[PDB]
Amino acid sequence: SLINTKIKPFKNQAFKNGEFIEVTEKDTEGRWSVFFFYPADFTFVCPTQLGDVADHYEELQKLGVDVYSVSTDTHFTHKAWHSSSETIAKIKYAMIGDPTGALTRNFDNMREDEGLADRATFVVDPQGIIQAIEVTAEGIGRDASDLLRKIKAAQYVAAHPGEV
Amino acid sequence: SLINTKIKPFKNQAFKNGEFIEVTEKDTEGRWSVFFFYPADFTFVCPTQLGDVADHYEELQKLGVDVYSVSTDTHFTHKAWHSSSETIAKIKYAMIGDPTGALTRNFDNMREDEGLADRATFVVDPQGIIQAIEVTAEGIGRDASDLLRKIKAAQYVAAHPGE
Amino acid sequence: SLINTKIKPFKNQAFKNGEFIEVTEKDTEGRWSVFFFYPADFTFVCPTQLGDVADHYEELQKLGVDVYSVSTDTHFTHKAWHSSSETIAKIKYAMIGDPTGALTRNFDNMREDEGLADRATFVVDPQGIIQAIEVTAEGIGRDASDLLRKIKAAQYVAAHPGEV
Amino acid sequence: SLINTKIKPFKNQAFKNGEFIEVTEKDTEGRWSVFFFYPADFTFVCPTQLGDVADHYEELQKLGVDVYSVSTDTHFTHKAWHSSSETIAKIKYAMIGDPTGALTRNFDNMREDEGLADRATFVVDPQGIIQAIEVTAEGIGRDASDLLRKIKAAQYVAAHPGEVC
Amino acid sequence: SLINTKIKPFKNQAFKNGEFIEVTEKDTEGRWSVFFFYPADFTFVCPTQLGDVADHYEELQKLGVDVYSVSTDTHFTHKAWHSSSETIAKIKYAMIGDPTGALTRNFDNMREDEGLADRATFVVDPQGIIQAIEVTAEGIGRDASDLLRKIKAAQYVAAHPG
Ligand SMILES: [Cl-]
Ligand SMILES: [Cl-]
Ligand SMILES: [Cl-]
Ligand SMILES: [Cl-]
Ligand SMILES: [Cl-]
Ligand SMILES: [K+]
Ligand SMILES: [K+]
Ligand SMILES: [K+]
Ligand code: NA
Repeated sequence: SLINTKIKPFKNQAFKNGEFIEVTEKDTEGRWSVFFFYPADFTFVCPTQLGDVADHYEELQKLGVDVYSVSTDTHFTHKAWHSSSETIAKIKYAMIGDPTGALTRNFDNMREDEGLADRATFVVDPQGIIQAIEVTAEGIGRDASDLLRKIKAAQYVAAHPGEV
Repeated sequence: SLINTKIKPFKNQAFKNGEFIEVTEKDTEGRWSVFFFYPADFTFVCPTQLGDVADHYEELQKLGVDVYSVSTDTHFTHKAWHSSSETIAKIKYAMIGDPTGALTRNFDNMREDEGLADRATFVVDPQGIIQAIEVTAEGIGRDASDLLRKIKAAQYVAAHPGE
Repeated sequence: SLINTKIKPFKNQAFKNGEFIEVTEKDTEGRWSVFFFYPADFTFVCPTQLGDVADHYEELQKLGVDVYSVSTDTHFTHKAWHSSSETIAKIKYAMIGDPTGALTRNFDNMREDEGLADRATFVVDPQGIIQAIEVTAEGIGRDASDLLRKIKAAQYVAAHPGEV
Repeated sequence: SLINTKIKPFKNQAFKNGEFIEVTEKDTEGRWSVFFFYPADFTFVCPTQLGDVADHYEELQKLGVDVYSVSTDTHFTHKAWHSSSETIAKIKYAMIGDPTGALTRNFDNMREDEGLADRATFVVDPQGIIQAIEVTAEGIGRDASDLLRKIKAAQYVAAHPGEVC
Repeated sequence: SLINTKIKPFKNQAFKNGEFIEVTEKDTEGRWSVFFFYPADFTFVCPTQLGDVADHYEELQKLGVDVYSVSTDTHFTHKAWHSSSETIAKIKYAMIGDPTGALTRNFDNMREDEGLADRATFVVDPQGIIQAIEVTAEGIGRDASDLLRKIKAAQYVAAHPG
């Protein structure tokens, strides 16, 4: 896996709370980040995983954690999904579009025969180092509460080296 | 250009008139086909170009011509766009999703730095041979009635070799 | 296709209005240009296509658009054709000869088995960028009216970034 | 990642309930499997993690799930750790030795500059397909109850595909 | 040079006395052939050399010699040049069009940076063997009577070894 490696440079458009923005690796420097990949917009399972992160987003932000969801759809499509779905409408974090697949390939997370990212979550520290990875097949679900736990533990170890 | 070359094999998912189907090169064999590429769903310009073609679709179907629109979006996204845009809702031809880019690259039509297809139309005859190509940059616009003229001309020449 | 790519340097002889001239990419810099390729002089279909563009040439010039017709014949052959055909005699734009096939290959438009150019039209903006392309098989025909519409729309969006 | 790929063949010695045994991919066929990698025996953090899985092992076995822990130590070393640590002593699942690192590298899970496996857990279905992956850095810890939840969810979607809530 | 080598196969359209024909290597087999290359139709200098050859054409025909002029112009252009120029109009042999340059390149006679053949004449015997080569720069002429000299000689040595 990519554990304990540094994230690679990237530049992507995103939809975030009603506007289009550009995100690059420079935006992650000095911050905690979650990169939350999923296969496709306008599908039936993904929203509740994304929705579960949205439910925890206020707490994450208090911990100084930025959240970026990523699929190979465009930011135009994310904006439409956000208007049309009430689960997605509660997302206030950045929804990155990755239609070249470059961000997804940076995280070695592309299904090449489908052109879609796998269901993978990466926790990245202020120095750009991947501290946790979770990947699941369809239907197995990613629990945002267990994600919060890992982030708090990763922040703890960073602040107090030499104990778990 | 790809003019007078044979189209390449492909297999894609599509949204067509309320259902999801698979489209391959074998469905084009023995028919006239239009492959109408565009950059992205849920943008502002593309729909009236696609809608133009939809207006002419009954006539095209009378001439034995199938229409396939293509972008690197998914068929899921095409279905959503079709339910949200009054213009896209008119479309009764297949909307192919090409998220791997393979179909777009077959037609040498990928903007690689963007992962989107360029605005290109290809007219393909029942033997798979590309008989007309049109490509435009943003803002310039494709005229569906010029497309029909070219299709009719292509069919005439097919039916009156040497003239 | 070559859409949104920059034209390549070239140097060719041309017949224009009784004179032999040299055309290079420098003549296209800062101008709109139409490169109108065709297979062969002294054939029977091509004159109509070329004559139709000639009919629009006054207006194209008014709009700051130069026209170059191109085949793999020589500029000598173009001069003769201009004397013999009254449709070709209408032509006041440059008729480029491309016997090395180099200009035709710059535009990826050679039928290599015949040594003749395919029936292709390229619109090139003042920065040398290809903004529109049309290629047709024998007998289908290019409509100069649609060409004129396309040039006007390309000029419009150059002048009004974002809009139509 | 390796998600949705088939596990590669392997053959390794292991210590399990007072015996040395051989384990290969054939032993995993037709069963749910958990491959629990950790860096090194006779260290201080690892055993609480192995112990947590040990606590949940009876429940895992009633779900038809086999557990294999893996480090690049030998099976001899596992046997000795099992005699010396009261925490490791409660392990009843197989402790696989991977001194060549081949089982670790099959799962793309080697820290090459240390020759130790990273802290990764893989859930493998009865067809050999990897259905869940978790990897953590030191100190972050792996929650065996969250593992059990994922295993039940994977069993559920296997039994009832395309079902949607 | 290509002397004493066998010509390569080719397939070209030509204009010959009011009509269009295909010429291939097969049409030279069993016959003597002259391939007369020139740079371009509808220029000033070339017609006299082609004319010079035209004058001697019935004589050649009675020696068993087929004539083929070649430029990288098309046969459409050759037809047109025929109507336009009195000189060219008196040609009765085949004017081959070589727009792909392949026939020219078979005889290694392409000026690559112009896409035009050089001024070269090749004599080919019934077995396809090149027996005489002449190449001249612009302005220096190619005199047809010297070509008849060379051909008659070439035929002598063929029927009378040594
Ligand atoms: Cl990974
Ligand atoms: Cl093309
Ligand atoms: Cl092109
Ligand atoms: Cl992995
Ligand atoms: Cl030679
Ligand atoms: K895409
Ligand atoms: K030529
Ligand atoms: K070791
Ligand atoms: Na994959």
